[PDB]
Amino acid sequence: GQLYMGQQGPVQSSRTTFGVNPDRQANARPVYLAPAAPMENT
Amino acid sequence: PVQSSRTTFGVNPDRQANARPVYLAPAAPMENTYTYLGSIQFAAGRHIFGEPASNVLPPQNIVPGVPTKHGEYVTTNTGDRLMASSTTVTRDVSNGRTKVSIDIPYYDRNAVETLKASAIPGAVAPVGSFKVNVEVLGGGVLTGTDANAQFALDELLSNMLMDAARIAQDGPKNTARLVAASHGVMPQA
Amino acid sequence: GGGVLTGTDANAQFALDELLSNMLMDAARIAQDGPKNTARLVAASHGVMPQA
Amino acid sequence: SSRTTFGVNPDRQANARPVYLAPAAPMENTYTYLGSIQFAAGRHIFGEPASNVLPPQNIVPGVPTKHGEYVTTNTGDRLMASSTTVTRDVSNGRTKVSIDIPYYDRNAVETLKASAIPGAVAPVGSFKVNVEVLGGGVLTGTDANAQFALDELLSNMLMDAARIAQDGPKNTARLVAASHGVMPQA
Amino acid sequence: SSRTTFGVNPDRQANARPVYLAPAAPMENTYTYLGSIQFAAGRHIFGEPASNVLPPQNIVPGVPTKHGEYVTTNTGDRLMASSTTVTRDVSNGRTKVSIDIPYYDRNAVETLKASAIPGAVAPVGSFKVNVEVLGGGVLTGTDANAQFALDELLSNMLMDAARIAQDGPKNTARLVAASHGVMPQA
Amino acid sequence: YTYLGSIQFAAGRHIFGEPASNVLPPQNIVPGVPTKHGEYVTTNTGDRLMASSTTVTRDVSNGRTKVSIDIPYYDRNAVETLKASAIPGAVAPVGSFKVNVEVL
Amino acid sequence: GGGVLTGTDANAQFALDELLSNMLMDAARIAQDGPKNTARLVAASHGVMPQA
Amino acid sequence: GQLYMGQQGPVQSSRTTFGVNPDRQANARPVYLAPAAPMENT
Repeated sequence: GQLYMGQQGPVQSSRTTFGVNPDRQANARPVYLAPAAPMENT
Repeated sequence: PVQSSRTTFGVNPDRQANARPVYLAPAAPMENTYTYLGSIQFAAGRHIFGEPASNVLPPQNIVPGVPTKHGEYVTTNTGDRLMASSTTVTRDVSNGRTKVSIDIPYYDRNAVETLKASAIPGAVAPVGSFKVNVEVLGGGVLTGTDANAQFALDELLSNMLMDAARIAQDGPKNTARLVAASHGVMPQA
Repeated sequence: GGGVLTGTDANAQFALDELLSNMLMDAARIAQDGPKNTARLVAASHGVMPQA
Repeated sequence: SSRTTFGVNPDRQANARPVYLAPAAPMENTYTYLGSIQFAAGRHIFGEPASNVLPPQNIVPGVPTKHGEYVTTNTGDRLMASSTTVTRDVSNGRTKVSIDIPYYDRNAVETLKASAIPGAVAPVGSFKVNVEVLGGGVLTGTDANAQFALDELLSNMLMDAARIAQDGPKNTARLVAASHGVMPQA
Repeated sequence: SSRTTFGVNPDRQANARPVYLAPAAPMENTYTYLGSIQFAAGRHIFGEPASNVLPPQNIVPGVPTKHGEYVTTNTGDRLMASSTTVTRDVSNGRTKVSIDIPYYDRNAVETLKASAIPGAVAPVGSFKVNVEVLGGGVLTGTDANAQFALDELLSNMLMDAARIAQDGPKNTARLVAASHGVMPQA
Repeated sequence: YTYLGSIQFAAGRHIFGEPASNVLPPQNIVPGVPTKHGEYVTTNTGDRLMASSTTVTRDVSNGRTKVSIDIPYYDRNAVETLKASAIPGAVAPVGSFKVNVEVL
Repeated sequence: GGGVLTGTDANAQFALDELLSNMLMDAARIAQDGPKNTARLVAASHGVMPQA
Repeated sequence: GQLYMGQQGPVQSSRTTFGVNPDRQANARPVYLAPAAPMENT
């Protein structure tokens, strides 16, 4: 890619996937279910 | 052939065409969500979020006075060792159905904080996003309905919107209600 | 609200809950935002944002 | 066709029985001990987990799976986030749990700390522990209640096997870098 | 040749460490439970061991071995003596303990008893449980004391793995004749 | 099963097995797991009988719930000839009786 | 109730009659078994037996 | 099949259909038909 100045000398900029953990947690979470639905506004 | 039927008085109605142009906001306010993000200091779990440019999102592709069936407001998110990333509010108005969607990205807090603590100059791209959709099916207005009446229908759908959002977020903040949802359980009560 | 990250603490999932609910509120406000003098929801054909 | 049998009847029951799958994996023993030694033994440095109990990664409630994983993230000073994994396989009456935890080079980590220089380090290797239960081959006569009894029988053999594996004085070498086994005299 | 290293040094310590070998194998948990159910579940009937602690069969004190076996004899009414075996393998930093106990056809056994006829019966099958510790790959810096610490770390992971394997209500199926795993809701 | 105890597990040349429990445990029903089909089963044993399972099946789907009960029976002539002759053979079931119940 | 065996006595067919009727009673009891606090028959989608 | 010990010596277990009469009686039995149907419970 593009070129910039690092302390070693002119150095090429680089884009890597190193060090990014995209692992996800399974959707296994019980959620609250309301005992009634309030439609007061409408 | 003699056939049986179930009768009520009336006639199948005459529906009005969906030819009514509607108002389009000149900017999208996101004050509630961004004040809360300031509250949690833009971090939760190993999701880290970006600071916006504005709490109110300007339009990106909406010329004024130009009819548009699809439009986007967008503001840029910046942060320490974060690659700038856009948060987006999308509005689709067509055929009597209006739909607003909000998409905000998040980054890997583990990567960001490892970079910060190690004083590494890398910038991190977003790992994912969270989205919220809202939809109003306002087609099929009856022919008799005039303009003033349609105003009333506007506010009626507005209040149904408010009720739907309240019913969605309803519940104690002590218990799980939205993210990583698997199934719903009504309390013993 | 799917796809939370692996290190998301059980406690932090509540914070994420509230974040999503605030996005909900903002979305409904953006949906109905506008003067009540002018058409905004039903029989919608297209959007027209005003010049001034 | 119905047949009278003389002698042993070896008819086995088909391995078609759903089994309970824990909603999370507790790793309390190992992580409390890791806290005990301050996450460092010799040149091995370990990361701090996000939780002592690991949530499911690819398991959904109510959906049968034959392979499932619980996972958390170890973070650390001058360390790159590395996941700790607990894998469970259930198939054909054989159920197997494996645990994998990674480690890092303490010399690199403390050399960076002491040099005050921007580097960070990735894992160097891992330690793994497997546990396996061969529960296939249940005979025809066995009903559900009896199968529960067999469940507990196997779990007790599991406990015996783990104790026999870790058995021995802590004065003396017993697991890592093992070459061969030797029994003492008297 | 001596070299200065930048970054991670992955040199591993050769797996050339003798490990303690128990003079006998305690199987107390499984045999007490077998006494609890009177050595019979469903159509599976088990034999009574000679001892709860199994003596070595092919292990001699002071002689290094990479494979060793403890064994006792199950005897029973109308049953042919059948050995119960506990096998331990130590090689290349990997140590593995396996337990094998045989069972018999209860229908044949009780049909003989009830018929008062001379027959006796041999085993029909067995149940097996394996436990495995992959302790190879110790880094260069690790000294003996640190290796003891790693010994205990692995043993704690062993305990965690056995608990995660047997985890669950005894109301419900969890090991034998397993088809797949299912997680409950809420 | 109380009635089977009444007739002493025999009628005609049908002979039945004694159950393990009057109440049948579940065989393939994990708790908290939605199941559209499930089975309770207990084992039947008897003198010179090959152990055989009696089964209660429940199917819940699309608003229709259906319970079926299946109990097996053996050839009393074979069983009693073996008993009287002191032969150690065990007999497999010759047939079964079934009762279905259904709610739409 | 088909397929009775050949040596089934005329008298024993009555005993079989009563056996089947008792299976009937057990089947209906298993069909409606459950607390009346909770849903059990109509609009049924699936079964969920409780943990405790 | 499997092997066991009989008084003759070690003997192979065997499973045979010998001595099992599965003949069935025809469904030719008139049954009682109630003169009315009581729906009292419902």
